[PDB]
Amino acid sequence: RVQHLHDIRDLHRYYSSESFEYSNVSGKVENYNGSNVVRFNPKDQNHQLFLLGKDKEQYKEGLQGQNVFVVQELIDPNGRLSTVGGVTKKNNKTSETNTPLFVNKVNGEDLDASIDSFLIQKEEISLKELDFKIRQQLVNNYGLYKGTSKYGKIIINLKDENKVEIDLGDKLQFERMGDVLNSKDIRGISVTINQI
Amino acid sequence: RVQHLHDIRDLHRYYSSESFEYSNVSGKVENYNGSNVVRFNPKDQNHQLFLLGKDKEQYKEGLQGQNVFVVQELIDPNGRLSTVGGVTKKNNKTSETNTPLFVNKVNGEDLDASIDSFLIQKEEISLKELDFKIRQQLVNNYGLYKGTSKYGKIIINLKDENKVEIDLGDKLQFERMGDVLNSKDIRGISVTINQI
Repeated sequence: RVQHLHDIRDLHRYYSSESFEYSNVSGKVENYNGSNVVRFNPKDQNHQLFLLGKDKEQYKEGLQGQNVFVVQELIDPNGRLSTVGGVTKKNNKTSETNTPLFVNKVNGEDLDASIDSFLIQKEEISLKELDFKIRQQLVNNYGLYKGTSKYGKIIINLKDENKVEIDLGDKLQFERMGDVLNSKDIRGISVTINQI
Repeated sequence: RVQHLHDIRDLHRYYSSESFEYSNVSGKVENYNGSNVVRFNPKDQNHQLFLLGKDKEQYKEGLQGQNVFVVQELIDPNGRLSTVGGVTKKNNKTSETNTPLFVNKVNGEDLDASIDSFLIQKEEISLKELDFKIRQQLVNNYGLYKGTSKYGKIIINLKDENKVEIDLGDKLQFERMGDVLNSKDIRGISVTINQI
């Protein structure tokens, strides 16, 4: 599994790929080359979930019915779908939350700036899901990872106390995907895409 | 009075100049070169208020004790301070409203993006006052109108229905100063300075 997706077409592929959600998942912590994993099967496919970030310590005893946001890294030689983090807690509570999204496309001297909205539907959300769904919104609605759009940052205002900065030029660091944010605490998101 | 400040040091002068607020001001609408004005004196200085935007219709019957945000356009030979718009409602209730302020500073390939807040203290606020205090905040803490910082935009999300876009490259258009915003409906502000 590759951390660093260089090439604009690889980024587009990854952040365009379909993602999934699954509720009430359980699994003991097996290992896999030091990397903690958890094997489960929602229906018709074995998954193995890598716990690398804050989630590694957090779920040292395994998963007892949590929510899991799944993005496909690869299919290993046994047919297991490898995904990393995305583990929110054991009963995210359907909460309609529209948080302001600003997208600013800087092309040389031209600044194209628009207002928008980001839809969260749960009490808390993994940084993996924010990162993925935001970028998927940007790729789909704003031409991210097409043409000269690739570099830039996603800044998130968390309760006016912390800035969560995400670099657009590469895939989100794997060890950050364990992070979990309170949905109601997200005051807003401002994206800026620095066109080459 | 001059609409267009082209040089960076004029823009710095204007948006660094001290502003003033006055409550309970009344005054009949007079005439001055085809412009509708209202003359008043809070204490020691005659003022000459210009109603050029939406506020020209709104206050056709003069001011009956409204609030007025004052920025000094100039002192004419008679000692009268000329100011433009900035008129909000009477009994503008005091009310804290911190609204997310994002500032992103693009310098070629570098993006310097930070989270901030913007302080409003009323149910209503003129665009003149948003524009002014936002820019004064950018002047004071983000080096606006000093280095190469001049161009770029302010983006205000208004109830998710309208984007109010302001160009940092010039002084705000005089006709927009009469505009009024509902403080609680401002979802956030995203500034992007394009260091060029």
